[PDB]
Amino acid sequence: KDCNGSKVMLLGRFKFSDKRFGRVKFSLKTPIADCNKLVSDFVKQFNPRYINEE
RNA sequence: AUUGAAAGUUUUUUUUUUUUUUUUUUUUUUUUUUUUUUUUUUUUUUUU
Repeated sequence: KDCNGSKVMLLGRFKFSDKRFGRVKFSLKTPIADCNKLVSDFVKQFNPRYINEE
C-alpha cells in the first residue's frame, strides 16, 4: 500500500526452516513517478489478497 | 506363166582416256543468385 516503504519478503536459500535467514525489504531510490495513486488504483481494481511474512 | 530368172547391203570396230566440288569462316557480345527475417519466449540453486 505504501509507496515510500515496502513489507518484508522471503528470499534466499533458507527462508522457511529458519527465522534469521531470508528477510529482505525493498525501497525506491528514485521515486520520480507518481506511485501512491497507482497503488490505490491497483488495489481498488484487483483487490489483491494482502499477506504477511513470518 | 511378165523379155526373166536368183541372189540379206551383209559382214568387222566397246564413245574410250585425262579431272578429289575444292580453299578460306572460333555459335560469341553483354547480365553480381540477391532481397526483406534478433536463435527468441516461459523457469527464484534450491527443503524434513
